[PDB]
Amino acid sequence: RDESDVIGKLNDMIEEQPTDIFLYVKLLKHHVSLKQWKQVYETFDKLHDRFPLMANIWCMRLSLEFDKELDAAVIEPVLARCLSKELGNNDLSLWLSYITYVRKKNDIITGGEEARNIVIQAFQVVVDKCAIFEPKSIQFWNEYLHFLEHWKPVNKFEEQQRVQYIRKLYKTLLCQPMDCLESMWQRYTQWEQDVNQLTARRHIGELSAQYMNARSLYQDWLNITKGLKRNLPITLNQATESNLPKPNEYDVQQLLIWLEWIRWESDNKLELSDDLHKARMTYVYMQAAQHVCFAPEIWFNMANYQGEKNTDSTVITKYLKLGQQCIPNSAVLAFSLSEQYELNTKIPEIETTILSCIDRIHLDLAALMEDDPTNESAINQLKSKLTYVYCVYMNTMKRIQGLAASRKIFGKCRRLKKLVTPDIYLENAYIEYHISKDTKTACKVLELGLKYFATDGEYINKYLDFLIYVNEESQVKSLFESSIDKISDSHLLKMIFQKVIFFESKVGSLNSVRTLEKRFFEKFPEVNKLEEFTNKYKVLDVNYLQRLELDYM
Amino acid sequence: RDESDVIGKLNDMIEEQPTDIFLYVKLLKHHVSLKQWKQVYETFDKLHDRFPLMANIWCMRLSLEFDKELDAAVIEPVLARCLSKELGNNDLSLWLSYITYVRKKNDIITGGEEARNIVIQAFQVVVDKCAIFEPKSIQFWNEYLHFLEHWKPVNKFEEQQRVQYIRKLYKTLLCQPMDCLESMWQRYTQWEQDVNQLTARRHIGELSAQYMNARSLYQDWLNITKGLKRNLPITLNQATESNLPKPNEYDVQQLLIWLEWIRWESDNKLELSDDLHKARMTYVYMQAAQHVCFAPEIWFNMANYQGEKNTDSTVITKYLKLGQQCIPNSAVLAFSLSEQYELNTKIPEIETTILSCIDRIHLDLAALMEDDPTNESAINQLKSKLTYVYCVYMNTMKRIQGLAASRKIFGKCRRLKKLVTPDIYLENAYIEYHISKDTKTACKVLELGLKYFATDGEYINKYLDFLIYVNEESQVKSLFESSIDKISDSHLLKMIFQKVIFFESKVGSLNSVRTLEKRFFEKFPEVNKLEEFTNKYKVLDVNYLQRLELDYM
Repeated sequence: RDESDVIGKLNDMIEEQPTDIFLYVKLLKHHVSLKQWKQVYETFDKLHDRFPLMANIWCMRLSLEFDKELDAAVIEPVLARCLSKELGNNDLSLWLSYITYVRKKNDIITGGEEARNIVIQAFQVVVDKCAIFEPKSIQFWNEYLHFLEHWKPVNKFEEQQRVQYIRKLYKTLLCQPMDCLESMWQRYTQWEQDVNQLTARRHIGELSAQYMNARSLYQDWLNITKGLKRNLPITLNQATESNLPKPNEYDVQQLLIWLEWIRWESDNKLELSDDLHKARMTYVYMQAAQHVCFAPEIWFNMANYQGEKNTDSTVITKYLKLGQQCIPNSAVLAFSLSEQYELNTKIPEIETTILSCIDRIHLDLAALMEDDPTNESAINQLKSKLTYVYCVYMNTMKRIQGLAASRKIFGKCRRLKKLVTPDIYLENAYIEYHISKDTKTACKVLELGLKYFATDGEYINKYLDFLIYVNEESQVKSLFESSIDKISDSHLLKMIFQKVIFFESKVGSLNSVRTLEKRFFEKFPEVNKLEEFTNKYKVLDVNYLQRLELDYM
Repeated sequence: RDESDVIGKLNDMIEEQPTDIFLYVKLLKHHVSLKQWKQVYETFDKLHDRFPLMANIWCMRLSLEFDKELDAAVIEPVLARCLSKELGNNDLSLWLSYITYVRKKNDIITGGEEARNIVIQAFQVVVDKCAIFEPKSIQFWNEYLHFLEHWKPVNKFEEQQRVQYIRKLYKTLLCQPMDCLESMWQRYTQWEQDVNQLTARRHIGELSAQYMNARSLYQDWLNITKGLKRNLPITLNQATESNLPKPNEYDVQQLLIWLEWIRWESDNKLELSDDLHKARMTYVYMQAAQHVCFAPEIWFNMANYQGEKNTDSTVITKYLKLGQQCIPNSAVLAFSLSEQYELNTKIPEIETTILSCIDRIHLDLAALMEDDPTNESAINQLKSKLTYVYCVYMNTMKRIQGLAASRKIFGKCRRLKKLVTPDIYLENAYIEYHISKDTKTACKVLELGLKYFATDGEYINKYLDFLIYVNEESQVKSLFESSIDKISDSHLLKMIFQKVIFFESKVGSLNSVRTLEKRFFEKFPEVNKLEEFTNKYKVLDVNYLQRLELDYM
């Protein structure tokens, strides 16, 4: 409960959903309008720490600085961070901002020789790292050709150097699948018959084939990439609630396109070297991790792809962790991280990363129960998710630290009462039963779960399976007899009667079997007697009476 | 190896397939042509003992006698047997033969008073037991009306008695669904306005409604009964290989019609009394048991229907046993009989009836393996059937007589080598494991089965399930590692890799899990990594990662 201090309410919301980028954007517009730059930079740093590879966000910080000469004391540290070697962003909009700053900082008119070379070095690094990969790159290539073309060769060396860069620019670009291809080739052909009428024919002719290939490959990309959307805002003011993903959200259709683009590249149709193919794949993965950033599959496929190639036992962990920063409630990434930590003997990290996911889910569940308390289905899914992760967590700690640890974990779930689901009880009975094949402790856990779930046909079903599985004959019939009028909707109830009857027939009585059948034909008239008799005599789950004798059934 | 004595070869074939009626027919035509009547009667008695309720066969014996005056010393004992109270046939062709003999034996011209009454008593017993039930009965009714109509009333009593029988005949027949309805009603209306013009109107009018009902009910019967076939031969010479079923054979389409006719009658649409409804149902059941005599379902439904109604703990056993005489290799009837014997404390009968089925299957299997040795699929089904019945037999004797008995039974299957199937081994390991939850004895049974089935993906699959189920961690991986190149066609192999990986992940190693995965991605490229990761983390058979997090999968 704050008063009427916007900054306080904003940070509270951010704290609740630290992955909701629009919330930071709002807090940033607010600090910017009040000119409180220390907080603006503090707010951005919070974003960068969590979303290091979201190039669009870095574009927002740089653009904010450009709009107000160019102070290098502020801009270079930022460029150094976002273009660093370990957390290196590789996005055309960010590179275009990079080039823009290099150009403004190295005046070609007033700096001559060294200047042109620095700028040209800039363009070439954008070329080698990104432009030969991104097919929607015409703005970049155009800007670089025009720069080289606009160069006034002073002396004879510069003159020879210019024609070289220009021919290097063309040969590089015209070989990859791109959107400027048809047009860049008209300018290349006119240009070769301009620099030398003798050599045109064989220069134009030495590319020719690779250019047709590039053009057809670009067509396939166009087909695959059909409705691909890339509209993340690159400026603070252009950010809206709509062009930024809400926590955990991603358009599955968009995800499928990224995965297909990546699948089309995994093939190395351009026949690049090992290192260039890897760089091309990496560029596309990073493009996807940026646009469907909340899709666990993209981070999972990326981390494994990176770690595949070469050694460095840290690589897979690195990308899974970036992914978890984006989706902290992701069980896929928590379990993946868990495997890597265990693989690298970072045992403490195993429990810590699992608890992290568990705590984030607990926050989602409490928020969902208070915010839309009537949404019974979403509340039930979340309870299930929470329970599931406690299950894997319990099984994992039993295996890694022993019975006493799994017991404490089960205790915490027992105290959450009906916040959790039946599964944690069933999974705990199995852990208890397998210590020495004793039934006492386990049966008590399941009896205790009955206090909360006796009305749950699904719990009763699996509880019966555990009893059969542990072979506690008398209990099987007891639980059933006692659950018959408690179980929700037939389907499971029909299926359970069959489970019990079959078991009791394997363990005689016949009188038991017979009455259990009487009530069965009472609760479910219209059930074919012979068909049910045939089910009762299954061996290893195969209804042989039907298969070998009552074929028409 | 006989010489050239037909009687010897014939009896050998009969002995091999005692349910093949045409074989007896051939042996009967042969004894009849050589006039060896002692053997003819011996041959028929063999048939009657096995097929007591096959009315058509009794018709064959009677017809054979009629064709040659009428010797009562021979005919009445036969009529007494087939129309007896316990094994009573109720079929129009047999009743028509009965009436024919009563008529020939009680001359109405030369015997007057008592004669007519005896004959009329005959017709009425056919009427009460069969004709008010069988809708294809016009020949019968016609013969009885014509008899009464042809009666020359001598005095005034006979005159009044005649009009009474005739009106009783009409009121009985015109109320049931039959094929003579439309026509019998034209003769009834003309007849009432013939015996009394004053009373016609109200007699004709008191039936009227019931007659329309009967006519519409007959139409439904016609619809249900569409292609129903009833062509069993009623005479020796009319019998062919085609109008008599071959061992175990029945047209499933015919069976479905009988069951539907019976289902249409189970309703009591005619609103008959308890006793009359039961007699109507019984008549139709017996008609079915005669025409699809090798359908286990007809005997099974009949025995239970009969035993339902009233007490007499012997009724269900009675009909199941007739059914087993028709289909001795039927496991459905052997198991059904087994339950009744146990229910009635006839414990010895349990094992005897099961061994009976087992021995008959052994005879079928040996005959199938020698007679068409290339039919691998039919040989494999029969081996499976044999094994299945040994399985139920073993489980039943363990339960009824103990571990030593089930052990002897398993020993007999172990000595049949590859005549049996993997199932008997798996079912025996479970019996062994559940004595005291020890693994030693059971594991040895399965290792021994590996000597015959290591190449059987289905055995390996279930063997792995038993190991997981018994939690023998090291063996699970051993068996798998050792079965990978032995298992037939993927499908099961893919499924098994997943089974093992999941188990090993529940029981750590990660290194084990990891390599087991390496080989898995080697043997099955194109398997989605994330999807497989998601399977590895299932809890209680539910892929929660997919369900709660990777929904689009």
